[PDB]
Amino acid sequence: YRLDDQIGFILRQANQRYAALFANGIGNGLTPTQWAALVRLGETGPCPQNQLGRLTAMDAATIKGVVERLDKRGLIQRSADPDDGRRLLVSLSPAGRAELEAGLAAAREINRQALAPLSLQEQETLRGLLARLI
Amino acid sequence: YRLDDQIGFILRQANQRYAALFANGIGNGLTPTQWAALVRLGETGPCPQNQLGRLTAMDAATIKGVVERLDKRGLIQRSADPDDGRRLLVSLSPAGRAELEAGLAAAREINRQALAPLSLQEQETLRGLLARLI
Repeated sequence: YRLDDQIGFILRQANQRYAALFANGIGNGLTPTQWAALVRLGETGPCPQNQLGRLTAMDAATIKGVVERLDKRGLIQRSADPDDGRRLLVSLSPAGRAELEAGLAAAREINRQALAPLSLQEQETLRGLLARLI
Repeated sequence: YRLDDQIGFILRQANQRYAALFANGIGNGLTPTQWAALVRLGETGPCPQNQLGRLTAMDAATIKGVVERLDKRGLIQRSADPDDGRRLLVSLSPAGRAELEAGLAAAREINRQALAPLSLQEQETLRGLLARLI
């Protein structure tokens, strides 16, 4: 039992390295999860907050605060669920849409650097193996 | 640009799953990093707190944090660095050494469950591929 063979320690370190490349590379001052929620709201259009959470592996409490921090920046809009007036839908602002487009190149670059230690073949193997551990 | 393809999203989810298996499986109420620090002090013996951090990918404030919580549970002992009396060394308690032993089985089991979706050869491939993304 050595620590450096434990897959949890390894996962954390890969996670920490990614966090470092992302903070260095993204250019818009957003966190990884802030970006994930922004990206996802661009895919979905108007979406319940907790559902947005469940599509980005985020808690109600976690997504709550990501969306609020995204709000403080003017990047989201809220509006009544048309099928349930007790309910809110979260959507990308025009500025939040422009932020997404302005961030694509850098997010692509952060992702390419994360995988850089690996050949394009190896990247595919890793993504497949790691997808099964999600 | 689909989110589910981004290695950052994938890493976070693999990490959250590991966290869930670990909380379910450890049996002694320690976090992954608390456990990592504990395991590492078993390997190193008396060791400076900041060096302990640099051996477990934890910065000064982070390593400070888990050592204090480890101390609250009676699992560590502090003593003066014999080559530098300004300095402290951190070491396992008898109780902390017992905790490590009592925890080995479950940490092994958490680790095997984490990797369970993969064949024993696929694990080796993944461990190798991931090592290089650390």
